[PDB]
Amino acid sequence: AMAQNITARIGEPLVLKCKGAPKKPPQRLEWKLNTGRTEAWKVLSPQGGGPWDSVARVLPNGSLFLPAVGIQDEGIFRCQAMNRNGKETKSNYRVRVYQIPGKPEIVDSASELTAGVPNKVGTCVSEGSYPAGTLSWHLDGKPLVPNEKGVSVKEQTRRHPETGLFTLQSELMVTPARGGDPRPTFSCSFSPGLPRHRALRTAPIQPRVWEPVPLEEVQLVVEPEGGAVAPGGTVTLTCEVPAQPSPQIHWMKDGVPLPLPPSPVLILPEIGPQDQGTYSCVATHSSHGPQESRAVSISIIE
Amino acid sequence: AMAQNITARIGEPLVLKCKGAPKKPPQRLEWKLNTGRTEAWKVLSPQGGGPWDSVARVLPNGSLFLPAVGIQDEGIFRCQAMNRNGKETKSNYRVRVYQIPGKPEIVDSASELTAGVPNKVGTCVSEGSYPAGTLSWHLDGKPLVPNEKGVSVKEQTRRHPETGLFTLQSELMVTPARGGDPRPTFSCSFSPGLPRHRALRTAPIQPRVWEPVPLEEVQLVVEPEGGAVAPGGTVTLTCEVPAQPSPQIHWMKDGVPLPLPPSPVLILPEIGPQDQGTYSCVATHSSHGPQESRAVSISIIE
Amino acid sequence: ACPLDQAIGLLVAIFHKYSGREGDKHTLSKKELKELIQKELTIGSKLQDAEIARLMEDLDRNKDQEVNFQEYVTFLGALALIYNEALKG
Amino acid sequence: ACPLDQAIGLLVAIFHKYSGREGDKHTLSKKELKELIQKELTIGSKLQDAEIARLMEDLDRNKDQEVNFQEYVTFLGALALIYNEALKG
Ligand SMILES: [Ca+2]
Ligand SMILES: [Ca+2]
Ligand SMILES: [Ca+2]
Ligand SMILES: [Ca+2]
Ligand SMILES: [Cl-]
Ligand SMILES: [Cl-]
Ligand SMILES: [Cl-]
Ligand SMILES: [Cl-]
Ligand SMILES: [Cl-]
Ligand SMILES: [Cl-]
Ligand SMILES: [Cl-]
Ligand SMILES: [Cl-]
Ligand SMILES: [Cl-]
Ligand SMILES: [Cl-]
Ligand SMILES: [Zn+2]
Ligand SMILES: [Zn+2]
Ligand SMILES: [Zn+2]
Ligand SMILES: [Zn+2]
Ligand SMILES: [Zn+2]
Ligand SMILES: [Zn+2]
Ligand SMILES: [Zn+2]
Ligand SMILES: [Zn+2]
Ligand SMILES: [Zn+2]
Ligand SMILES: [Zn+2]
Ligand SMILES: [Zn+2]
Ligand SMILES: [Zn+2]
Ligand SMILES: [Zn+2]
Ligand SMILES: [Zn+2]
Repeated sequence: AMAQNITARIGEPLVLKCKGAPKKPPQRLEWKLNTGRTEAWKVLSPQGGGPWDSVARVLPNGSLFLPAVGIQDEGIFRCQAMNRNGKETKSNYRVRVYQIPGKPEIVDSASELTAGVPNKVGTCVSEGSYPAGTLSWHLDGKPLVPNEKGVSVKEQTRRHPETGLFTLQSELMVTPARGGDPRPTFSCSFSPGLPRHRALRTAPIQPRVWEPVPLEEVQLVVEPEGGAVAPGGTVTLTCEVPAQPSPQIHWMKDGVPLPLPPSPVLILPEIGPQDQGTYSCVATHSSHGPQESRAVSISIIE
Repeated sequence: AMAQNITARIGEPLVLKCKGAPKKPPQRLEWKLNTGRTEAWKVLSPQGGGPWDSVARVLPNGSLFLPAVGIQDEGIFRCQAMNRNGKETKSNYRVRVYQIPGKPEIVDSASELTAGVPNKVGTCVSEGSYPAGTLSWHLDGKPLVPNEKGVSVKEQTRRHPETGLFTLQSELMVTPARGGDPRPTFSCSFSPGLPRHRALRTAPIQPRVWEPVPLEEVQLVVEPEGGAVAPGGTVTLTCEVPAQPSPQIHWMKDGVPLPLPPSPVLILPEIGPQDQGTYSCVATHSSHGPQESRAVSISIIE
Repeated sequence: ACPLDQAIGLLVAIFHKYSGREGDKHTLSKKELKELIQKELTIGSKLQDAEIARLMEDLDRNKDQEVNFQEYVTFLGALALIYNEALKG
Repeated sequence: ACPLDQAIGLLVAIFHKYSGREGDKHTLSKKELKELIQKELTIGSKLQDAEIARLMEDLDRNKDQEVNFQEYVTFLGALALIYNEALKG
């Protein structure tokens, strides 16, 4: 367009040329601007000690000088100049500013993820940006897209009135599928909205994925683990009901309750071929249907 | 002593008994105190709406009640009471207060330590304590004493005027000895100055110790690494001078310079028994004495 | 498919198989660790009770009588090179 | 003295022996890692060039073509169990 887009870094000097203006007096040029400070079209006098002389000053060559540009300096800057020949020359600038935040961080990141359930992997944080910008995630070296799979992100943006800069937060939530990557690798990046800029990337994190064994209401454990023992000796059957303080445990052999009193443990010493068969325990309870543990096969080897 | 030491938690209610005082009116008791608020001995009237009625109030039974004790409430509290019989009874309290900080943290901790030189292991931080308290370190499950070995600690204490609470920092510096623990384990603990209290301990950290190979001014590398090769083939001698941009490298066999031009590399193809011997390279330099690399023995196997 | 993923998934499963038997479900007691070593690791078959006790003591660095995943990982790291020498000759 | 301390000290030394040859002195390039595997590890003797390339690709999780100490540790962790099965039979 006619207006030239200017992109300046906050806190840095900026010079705007008044094109087609004589280097030395006499000059016939005038600056008109409209920024966040003025909230209106104002003429900027070339004389020293003006209302804005601490923020913007006209240079001897007609160029406009801002020693330390700020967010409030965003707006339109126009110079109208007559050459000495002399034809009217116009300069139209649209000034936008920016600040790059420090390297983003991942805070409160999880060392271990639990498969099958939502986990907060961590929260990416970015402080001191203008404009806001955006945070995104990477998984195993590739962009991680949200709301697919069981991957969700909670984002928020906060502006500091004290400086006008932004604080960004991105909380990553994943539900690891069973049989998946035992060590997923995540990283976070900040993408400036201005200017066009290479992303600022965090160091990667590599949480581990733990896959919990399916929890049975009635848990049976047999030593030895296999359920096979040489002739003689002993096999101990222990079974437990985690949700009950005083479980009543009745032992069964091949689907039939054994002629025994309730007991959490059943030891089978001096194992003979007659002692072979499928074993399990049944937890009974008042006002509730009984529950059975997993069935264990007990045999003998030669 | 006569004065009973009272220890109360900041922000918590406190009741001070006026011993030997009638439960019901008429009572003849008087509270006199001198705290950080008063900076003087003041009588505390039992009537409601007194100058301190928002901080301390006399109860119907004569006991003194402070709904939320503060640091400024530290001082001396005295009650003088006449029983109905009635003999004068005195109660003398010395009140000190405290606050327990949150769990201490180790911030900016090193993943890898370099043996032979000072390393900042990390900085232990404690926020929100009264009185200050102290930070100490543990190494491999045992107390780590400072300024022994090459272990040093930089400590500082800062008071927040906004609340009177303290921030503590302890920066641990160690110089791992070569041949030492490849994975030292550190932790930090906060010990309250008041009251007598179990220490607040951080999670441990286990940095690794890397032992840098001694860096030679002139570095010689031979492929194969051993310096022994079957009949025929090739052995390549490469040597480098890290501190010089354009090193002049002269090759030597058994302490005698070879009739060759300067070259960073020396390849010995078709190795025969005549090619066996001690090899090294010499980096010469103007205005400096020459430097020699390590000597490599080259042989042949059958 | 990936042999790496399977081995790593296994070492995580093995850790929790024993760590979840008593006390803290994510740390190994002396009892839990000894069962792990004797039942899952080759190096544990030849070791005697005194040797296993000495080994477990050197695995517990902060001396809380527990072995966490970190202390367990470095154990496997050492084991990898120890096994590596044995597979030479 | 402690066989654990020696093995762990060794794996740290081995990592830096190869990682400090080119580029970042504390990460393994494809070139550095391949030399490490072929010269120090038993598992690398039988592997062909295509197999080593595939292996190195699965060790580099963030795909920066480098292998850091962490990526290297989990490698040894897997190796420990892989070697462990081989030492059974
Ligand atoms: Ca446990
Ligand atoms: Ca431990
Ligand atoms: Ca490198
Ligand atoms: Ca990598
Ligand atoms: Cl994956
Ligand atoms: Cl993944
Ligand atoms: Cl019954
Ligand atoms: Cl030690
Ligand atoms: Cl140590
Ligand atoms: Cl010469
Ligand atoms: Cl765990
Ligand atoms: Cl098994
Ligand atoms: Cl490193
Ligand atoms: Cl070697
Ligand atoms: Zn703010
Ligand atoms: Zn993955
Ligand atoms: Zn830039
Ligand atoms: Zn029954
Ligand atoms: Zn403060
Ligand atoms: Zn140590
Ligand atoms: Zn307490
Ligand atoms: Zn020469
Ligand atoms: Zn693979
Ligand atoms: Zn766990
Ligand atoms: Zn197993
Ligand atoms: Zn040991
Ligand atoms: Zn390193
Ligand atoms: Zn080696």
